[PDB]
Amino acid sequence: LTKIRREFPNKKFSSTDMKKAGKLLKAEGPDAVRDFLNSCQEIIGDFKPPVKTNIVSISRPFEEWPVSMVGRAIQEYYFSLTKEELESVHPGTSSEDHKSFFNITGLSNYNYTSVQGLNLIFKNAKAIYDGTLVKANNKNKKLEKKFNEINHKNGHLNNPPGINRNIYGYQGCAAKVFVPSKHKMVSLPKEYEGYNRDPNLSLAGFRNRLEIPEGEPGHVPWFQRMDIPEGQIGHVNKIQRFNFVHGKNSGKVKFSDKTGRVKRYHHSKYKDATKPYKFLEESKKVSALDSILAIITIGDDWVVFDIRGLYRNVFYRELAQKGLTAVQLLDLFTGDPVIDPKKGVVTFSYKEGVVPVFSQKIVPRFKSRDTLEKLTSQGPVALLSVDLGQNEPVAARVCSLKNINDKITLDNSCRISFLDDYKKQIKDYRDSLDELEIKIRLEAINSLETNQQVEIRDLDVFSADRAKANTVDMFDIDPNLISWDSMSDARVSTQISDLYLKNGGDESRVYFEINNKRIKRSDYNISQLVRPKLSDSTRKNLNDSIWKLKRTSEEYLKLSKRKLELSRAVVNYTIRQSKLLSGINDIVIILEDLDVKKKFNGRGIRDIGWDNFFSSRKENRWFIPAFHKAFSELSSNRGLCVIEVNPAWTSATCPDCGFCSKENRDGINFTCRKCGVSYHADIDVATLNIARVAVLGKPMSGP
DNA sequence: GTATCCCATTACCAGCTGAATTAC
DNA sequence: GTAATTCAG
RNA sequence: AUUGAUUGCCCAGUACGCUGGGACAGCUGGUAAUGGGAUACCU
Ligand code: NI
Ligand SMILES: [Zn+2]
Repeated sequence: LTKIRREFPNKKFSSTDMKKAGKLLKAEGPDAVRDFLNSCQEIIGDFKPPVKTNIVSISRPFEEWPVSMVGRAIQEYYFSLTKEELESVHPGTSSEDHKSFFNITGLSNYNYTSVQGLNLIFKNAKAIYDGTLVKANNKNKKLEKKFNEINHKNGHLNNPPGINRNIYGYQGCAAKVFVPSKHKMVSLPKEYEGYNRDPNLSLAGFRNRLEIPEGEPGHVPWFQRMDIPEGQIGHVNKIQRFNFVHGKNSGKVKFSDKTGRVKRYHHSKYKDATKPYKFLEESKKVSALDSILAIITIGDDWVVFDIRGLYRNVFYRELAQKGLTAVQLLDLFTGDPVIDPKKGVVTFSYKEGVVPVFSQKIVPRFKSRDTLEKLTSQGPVALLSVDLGQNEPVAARVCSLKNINDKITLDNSCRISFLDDYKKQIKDYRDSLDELEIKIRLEAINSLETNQQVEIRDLDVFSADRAKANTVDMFDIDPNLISWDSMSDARVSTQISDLYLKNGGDESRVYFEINNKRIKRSDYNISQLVRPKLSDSTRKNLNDSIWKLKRTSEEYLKLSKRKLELSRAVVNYTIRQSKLLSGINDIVIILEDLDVKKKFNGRGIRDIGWDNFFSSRKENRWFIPAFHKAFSELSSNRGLCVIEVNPAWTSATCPDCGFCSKENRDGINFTCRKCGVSYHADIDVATLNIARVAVLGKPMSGP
């Protein structure tokens, strides 16, 4: 069938058509398959984003489901076998094959005979088992090839995979809109009483938030509606306006220009504990009755879940026609959702042709010149060069590349400057990490007994003074001689060590012996040597309390997410600005190929001074890996063209002169040694050189 | 400067994420 | 009327 | 029927009644790495 497909290069075929093409080819013949492929409609995309839904109620715990018990059993049996044994035991797709499988194997199904369901289990388990062999083979083949070039110039799985607890739905258990009339055995919690929703009616029930009365859930407070005109719905009284205190920085409602998501129930906004939500029960009941419920029935077990997750996601991607119904909403997604028992969610995937995105891979460095040649052949293309750095989190420059042979110049191109808001967000993220650590430690300290508490609190406040006293004692020196407020640990400083070297100080006391060579004790090393230590029992208690609090803390996940949305927001803003500056919307993103696995994660930062040696180091990890992944994943998640070029000798070569030297870079300032022209090291030189490398076919020469 | 625990995160790479028709 | 067959790069 | 698109998740404000934004390719598994904090070595 592949040869027949190869004669349609311009037309893209969906997976359904290819699977349907095989049936036609085996049924009628090549004339039929060509005729069918001629009549196939062109697909607008092939990416299938997932949507997550909240599970409402379940008949049994997911561990007790027949599908879960058989799935875990089959997975364990497969992962306990060898390659030769698995090939002979893996069954076919027929019903008789499954029964034969359970007969030859001592393993027994738990009254689960669904052919489609067991077909998914066997197919997925073998794929996971074969994944380890593929993973090892590619690693070995790459390692052997890499070592060969440098030199010239099994049984039971060693690392068996874990059990995949996800339940994969099939056509037999396809999601249907829940009606209590047709599901008598299905129960529901108390808030889900009197549930009623006709599947075929439109879900387009839209209402204005400004009409809610002042004593009802969702009401927009008066002080947030002071800019609404008199003739509009949300206008506030003139007498009541005099009670508005200014400067409170409370939000202002967007009564006319608001676009995007509409929030209906706000019980989840009040996730604090100082004051519980006033309408918690009322909003819970109302949201329960306004839920859109779908049901998956596997055997005698059922899952009821919200498909409001589908609805919001569909309106986000602008994929719904007028008057969409629950049945149509479920038709927008494939009828094979995945159930996650641990997270308590049911995941839906879009159908292939719904989302107009063609996922693409990263263009390699040697294909940079070829890729732009095709892009410039079919109209123009906008170059987007992004440089990742520490002082500048990302520097972006947009180039309108009408012809591949055109010259790229700072006057020709435009620079996309990093916003101050994103710098503030990065600083706030780091501060939130530091405050989370401080709060966790403080709560753990407060969890201890009074004697341990007072001991720990006493140690922290006078930790620096006692250490300084120990230094001035063991090292006889004037405390005023050493500048304690300029002492540092990141840079090797020996202010105390050098002073002790005078007056015939002992070499052994000031120097530390190491296997490689003798190393002089740094000032931070001196402070840590004489730093007072807690008692063993108190230290153990504090460590146990800290670990217990951290294990159950839910803030680390929130911070990791917050970083993810921060990086993605920066990337989205950069893409939007690239579209805005150069009117053409065919953006190609040029990245520098970075090994973000290591050597790009920043260290912690410590404030200058001796007193800061005894406090926890502040978080200062760089955002380079986050921005690299967020930019690189644009190709797979959104279909954009992303190119990774060789980063060597970028920002070190003069944009005007070919001279290359390491001395050209002085940090955030670029000055060439041959010519006096000066530019910004990252914003101007780096982006321009990256764009030139992308347009050209070879990495730049150095030194 | 090195070494061992503890907590958190990640990077890389290996999977996975139907349905029309027929059978009965 | 739910469940088994049958396609794929 | 709405200016706006009903659940969920993240951030900042709040009079705690909400507003203004943000992400929307996700999951499972294994390995490795990094960051932070203690402790051990040494005069
Ligand atoms: Ni750079
Ligand atoms: Zn020059």
